Amino acid sequence: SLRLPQNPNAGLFKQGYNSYSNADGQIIKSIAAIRELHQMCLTSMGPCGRNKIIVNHLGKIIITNDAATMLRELDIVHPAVKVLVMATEQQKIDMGDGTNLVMILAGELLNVSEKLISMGLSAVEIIQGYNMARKFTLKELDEMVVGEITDKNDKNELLKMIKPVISSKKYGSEDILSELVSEAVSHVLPVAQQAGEIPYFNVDSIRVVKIMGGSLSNSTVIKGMVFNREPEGHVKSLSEDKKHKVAVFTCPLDIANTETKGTVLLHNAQEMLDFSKGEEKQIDAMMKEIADMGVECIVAGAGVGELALHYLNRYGILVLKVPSKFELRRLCRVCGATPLPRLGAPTPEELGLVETVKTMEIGGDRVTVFKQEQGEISRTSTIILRGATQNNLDDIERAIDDGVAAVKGLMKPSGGKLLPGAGATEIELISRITKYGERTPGLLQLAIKQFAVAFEVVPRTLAETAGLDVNEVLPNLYAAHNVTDHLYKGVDIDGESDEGVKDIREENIYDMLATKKFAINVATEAATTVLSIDQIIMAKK
Amino acid sequence: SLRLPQNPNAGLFKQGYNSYSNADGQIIKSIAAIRELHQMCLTSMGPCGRNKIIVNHLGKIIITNDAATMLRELDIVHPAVKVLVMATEQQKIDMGDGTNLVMILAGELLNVSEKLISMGLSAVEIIQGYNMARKFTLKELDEMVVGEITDKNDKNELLKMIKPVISSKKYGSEDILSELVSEAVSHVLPVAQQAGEIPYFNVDSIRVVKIMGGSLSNSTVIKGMVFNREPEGHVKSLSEDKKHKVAVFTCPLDIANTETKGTVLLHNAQEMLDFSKGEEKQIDAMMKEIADMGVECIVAGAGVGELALHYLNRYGILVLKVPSKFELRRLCRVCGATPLPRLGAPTPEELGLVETVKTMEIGGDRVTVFKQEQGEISRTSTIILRGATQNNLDDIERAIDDGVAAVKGLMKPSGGKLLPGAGATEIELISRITKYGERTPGLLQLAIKQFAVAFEVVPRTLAETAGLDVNEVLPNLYAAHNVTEPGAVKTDHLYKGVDIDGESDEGVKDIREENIYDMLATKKFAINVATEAATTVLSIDQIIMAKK
Amino acid sequence: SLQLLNPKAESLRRDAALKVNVTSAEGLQSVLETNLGPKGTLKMLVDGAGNIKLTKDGKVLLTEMQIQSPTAVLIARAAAAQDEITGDGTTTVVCLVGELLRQAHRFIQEGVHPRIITDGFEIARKESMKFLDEFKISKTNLSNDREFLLQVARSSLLTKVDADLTEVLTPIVTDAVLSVYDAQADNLDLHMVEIMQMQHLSPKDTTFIKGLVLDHGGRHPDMPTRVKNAYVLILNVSLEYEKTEVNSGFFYSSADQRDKLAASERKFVDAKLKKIIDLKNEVCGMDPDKGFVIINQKGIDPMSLDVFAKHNILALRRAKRRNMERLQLVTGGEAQNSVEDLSPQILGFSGLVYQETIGEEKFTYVTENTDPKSCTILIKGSTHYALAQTKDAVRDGLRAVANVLKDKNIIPGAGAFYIALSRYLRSANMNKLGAKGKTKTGIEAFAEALLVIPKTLVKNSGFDPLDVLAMVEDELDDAQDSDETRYVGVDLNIGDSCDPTIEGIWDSYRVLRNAITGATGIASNLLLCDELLRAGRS
Repeated sequence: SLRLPQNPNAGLFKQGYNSYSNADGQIIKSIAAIRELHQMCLTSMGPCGRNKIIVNHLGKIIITNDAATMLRELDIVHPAVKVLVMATEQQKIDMGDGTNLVMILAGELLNVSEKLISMGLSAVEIIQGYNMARKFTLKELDEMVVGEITDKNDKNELLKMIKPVISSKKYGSEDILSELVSEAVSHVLPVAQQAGEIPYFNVDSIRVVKIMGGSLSNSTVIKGMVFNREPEGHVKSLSEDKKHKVAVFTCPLDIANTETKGTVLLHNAQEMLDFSKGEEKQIDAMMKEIADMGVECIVAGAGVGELALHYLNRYGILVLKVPSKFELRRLCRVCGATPLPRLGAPTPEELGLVETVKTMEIGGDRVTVFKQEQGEISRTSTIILRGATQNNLDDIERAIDDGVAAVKGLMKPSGGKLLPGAGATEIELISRITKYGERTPGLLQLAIKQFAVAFEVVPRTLAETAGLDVNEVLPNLYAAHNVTDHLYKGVDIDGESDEGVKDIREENIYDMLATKKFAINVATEAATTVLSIDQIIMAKK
Repeated sequence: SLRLPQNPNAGLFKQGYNSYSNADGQIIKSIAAIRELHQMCLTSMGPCGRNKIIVNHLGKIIITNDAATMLRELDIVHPAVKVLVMATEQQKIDMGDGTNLVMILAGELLNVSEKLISMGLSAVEIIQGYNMARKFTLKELDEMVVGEITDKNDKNELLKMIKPVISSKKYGSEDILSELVSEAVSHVLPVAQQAGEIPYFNVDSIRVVKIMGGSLSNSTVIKGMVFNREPEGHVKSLSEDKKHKVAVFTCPLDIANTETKGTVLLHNAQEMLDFSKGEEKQIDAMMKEIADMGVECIVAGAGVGELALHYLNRYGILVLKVPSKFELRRLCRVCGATPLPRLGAPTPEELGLVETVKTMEIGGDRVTVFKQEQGEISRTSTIILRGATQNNLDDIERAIDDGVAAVKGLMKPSGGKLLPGAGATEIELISRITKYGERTPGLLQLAIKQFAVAFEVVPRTLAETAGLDVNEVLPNLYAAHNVTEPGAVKTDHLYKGVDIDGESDEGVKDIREENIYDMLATKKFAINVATEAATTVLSIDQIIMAKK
Repeated sequence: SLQLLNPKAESLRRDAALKVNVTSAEGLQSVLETNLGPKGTLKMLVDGAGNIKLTKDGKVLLTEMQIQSPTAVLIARAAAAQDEITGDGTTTVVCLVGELLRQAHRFIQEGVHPRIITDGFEIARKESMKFLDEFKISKTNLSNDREFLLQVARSSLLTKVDADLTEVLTPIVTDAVLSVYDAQADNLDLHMVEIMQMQHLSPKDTTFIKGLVLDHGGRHPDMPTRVKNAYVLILNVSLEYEKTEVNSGFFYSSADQRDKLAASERKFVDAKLKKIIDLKNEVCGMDPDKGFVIINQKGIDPMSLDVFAKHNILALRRAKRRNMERLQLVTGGEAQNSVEDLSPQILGFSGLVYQETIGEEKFTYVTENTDPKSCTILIKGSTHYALAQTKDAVRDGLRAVANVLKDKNIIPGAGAFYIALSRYLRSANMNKLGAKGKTKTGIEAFAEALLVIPKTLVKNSGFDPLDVLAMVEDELDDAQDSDETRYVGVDLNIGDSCDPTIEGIWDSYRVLRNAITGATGIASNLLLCDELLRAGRS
């Protein structure tokens, strides 16, 4: 009676494998385990949300409130959390907006199922309850859209899309950060009377170059690109040359050599005297044809030899390394030229135009300014950030990346429209799901009623992070929808929130319709997986 | 595939517990485990047997060829071997003879059983084969007995009993060792012929005193007991003869002390002055009554005070110290005295008679001589054993005890019942059991015929230890038993036996002239214990051990 | 007596090794029995690296989890071989092996020798093969009806995911064959369909494509993404030389030869490109809406990308080895190695060619073919395991619909075949015996062991298997005297019987035939093994 039988299955599989199965654990137990990381995202939600410091094993600190970024750098042993982590990764890659909503909504769907499983409801009927409730949710989101807009052009129309997204992240800045993104979108879009057929837009058209020091209000918008390099050979001519042709060369500037390793073979000394002037006049012939075409700037991705840099300095031709290939195609879109691996001679059709180039220090380090005025740019821009700390500017870049991601999600489909924010949409979905359960009798009514309860976390998080009681302002919000003016009721964050009613159209806080549709589908499937896994199999280490 | 299931559900017992069953050749390993210690006792069998040295954990070395003594100091592991170990110890206690036979016979029954088990014989049928063959064996021993001891004591007849028993244990010289033991036996016999009294004998009566130095030829027989003691007051040769009157006191000689809180109480100086002279008059008054009875020697069982030893030297009374119990108990049997606890005058009827008390140097120390004389015979005589090494003194002491135990076999049964020696007893049983195996129909004849094959170890062991070829000598011995019995009576061919060295080729004619015989009472229990020892091993299908 | 040979050698003889074969098979079955049926459990495989895999198939479970017990290794290798040929039956074989041992182990304790037990298995198995021919129903595949293929393909998908994703994937796995057929040649290959792993839309939003889809995108921006008329030119030669076989070098006397020796390597590149450009304009010149596309198995020189960019030619490099055979079937072209021989006859044809940008990679889509001989299936998922879970569901669904065309006979499922073998193996009369009382012992153990399949299905649904099978025997008794042939199934919804033909549940011929034969040999050798020995040099 001292020692246990150890079970016969101990010899089966290995000792490193761990098993969690129905009645063996899990079953709202493991659901209580993710509540530690769920509470982490609850404090980071909204404009009052709290950022979180994460120190990776490498030592780099990333301070942001984005759930997709935080869960990426964290090493988590619990496997079912990765189901929620990978669910938030899709939100950032595809749509790029609503990563905090997916983690919070999927976490509450498992919390409301705690009462369902405790009542004896099998996980088979739970999956069918959320699937039928998710289809009814997506169908009711179209009738609630008052923000349908056919413009997607004027800068003031972006105040209902880009600005509400910026309101959540770095709430301390509103008109400063919104002007940087709105002006960058106006530059990358082509100027035309009517542009149809869904003009192409990508996240690579707007870039962020972070410079230490300076106030955020001092930031501006540059149509070109700002890279940190060392100019060589001469000072720029400013506007004396006006528009100058820029030739971007993929291959470096040097006498063309074979891929195989060669060497100089000299039989007699007669070729030794001509060997010095031979390499000088050989490369000079290709460099002379470039100056005849009026090319004031040459960009060679690879390293340029000193023999090629010698000739280009006297003619006043700029040389720029651009070691990275990814940023090489970005300068080509500014001037609108074609990258040429061959040397040859520049053709007029394949050369671009740049208004002016200057070298200045924004934060004390010399950078080259590609800004082009009056010129024609296609899908290129940049945003220069000025901040005292590096970690604060990290989330600002992600806030800009999330701002331009909404433009990509707005432009690519037919449209993203608008939805009332600040807890206005989540409360309206509660009355729709609640009444939907009473229409069809059956055992699924338990899963339908609990499906609408999980929607109460979003509007109260704004009140919880504002230092308000969720037992007063939130219950009074449902009475405001009694009955248009009843769909615009929302959560108020202010010292004036005692009334708990503020018109959303005043501040114009709106959310994308396509973002909420993609966030619910991922959050519902993520919570469905946790309930659909009966047995867990682990491994050693 | 990398690691075995390692016998699942084995946690039912402790990891130290192991299970061994007759299956998987473990019953063969048990028989093979017997052969490890069996060959140890094979070279020790017979008069040519070889003694063995065994060193215990304390460093004591006992050199003996006796199987019962060797297995005492050895640490036994295999459980079924302890069955064979404890079987030889019982034979030494009970009959004091035939110890090496039980060790060898019980080991050969398992060797022939290995072939019996291989043929498919069940453990039940094998046990029934030995039990039916042993009952026929015990009946044939009474039919083959020849001669008898008749009278209890004789000079010549005691050479046909003790001498062949002590020939195997420390052979050496024959007549030297036989005369020393045969002399001490005649003294402890009550004789009293024609009176019709029941004879009596004690195996602990004869005591062997080990004294280093000298030679075996210088040994003698002492009618009295010999101890190493130093007289306190004086030494006396007691040449004044007229024998002596001796008394034995199991209690010490001293003033009687209260068992609780003995204390000297003196109220005034008047009682203190007479306290010193008072204790002197107490011993004087008590020892005067003993000296008036003519008691020249007093045997004490504990420490005697100096005040009591003073008056004993005044009258010239010897002092003897007899520690423990058994040493003092056998002293009164010599002189025929009855101990009494009190210090008063002993009863004249309880006084013993010892003619002379001598103290001489034998092994370098003073020993006291209790030896008796022709008249006033005494009992429990001792034998002085002289030797160069102490190791030889230990086994010869046990060799004499083997001859003393042979005298006990002359009391309980009707007679001595001498059997043919030199292995002729076990050889004749081979031809009788062989005919008995054919008379029994069925499958039980396999164990009966092999039961007689186990008796072939006795002639092979005596021939192998003698430096002779067992292939030439053994078949030549069956020529006497292959001719059965002729048309005329008086057949002496039953006396053929195995010879040691010499001219070989059988020999020693008929053993009747050699005078070496065997005891029937010894062979009865030697076969029964050896059979039950091998039967117990074969009756155990599964063996379980602990901690190892 | 083994330790005498080696000190470190261990063994277990007779019942010592017999308890191992019964326990280890029962322990392995107890884990995998919960995965049998549409209501079965879902296992999550998590290794030391953090990878998550959700599958209900025993082939992936036994592969990722190493088995320490030697007894269960035979079951794992038997279930692995079952998945190779038939693509199905991993869980079925595991449940049969452990049941055949437990049923036979009960007779061993009664004094029955394992030799005659193995006799009853072979005699009863041969009788089941004869009943398999009468129980199976032949079908006519010449009509190529959709309704028959939808119900058979759905039955395999119900054992993988829920009914929502099943209805989406059911026409996909039904369309997995389509235009691929041969009447006379009988050759049917499922390796022509391509399994694409990408995260796009949702796992339930995936669709079937009638033409080949490649993962390589346009290397140059000027290459048109959408092409209305494209002629696929298969080129197996590498335009960019990786190395020269014979070691050689360039030794120039003067610097004027440096650009000339560099231009010497430009002639061999332009020599292969000269015949390619002439092939495009050979058909018709100055023809809009007609493009030209090249798919290369080896690498393509980035320097040569501008040569095709001026002519608006799409190029693809680093194609898979299995992609070359699929280009002949889909596009209708012919595989070509070098450019020395070209012609419009060997060029393929495609009605629609377009490319989509998903994430940082671009995928090539080809469709709208006249008589395509091959197709593909795009598997999309919302996470990492969604690609592995759906792939294991499709690959197990491919072999199911293939046996329908390979064998016109279809056997009803839902445990109807296992229950029918119960009543048939009870009394064999004088037909096949071979011994008196020796053979009938092994037959009774094999007959009652075939009932574990229908009982395991009910246990996963949360009902009583004894009450479900009780009404099954009552229906079979009245069906014999009513002169009506009925196939009684097992319904896991209301806990009652059903008809597999009406409910739409069927099983493959090769899956059930190899499961009975495969599980018989594994269980027989374990009953015939009385000793488990381990020896060797470390």
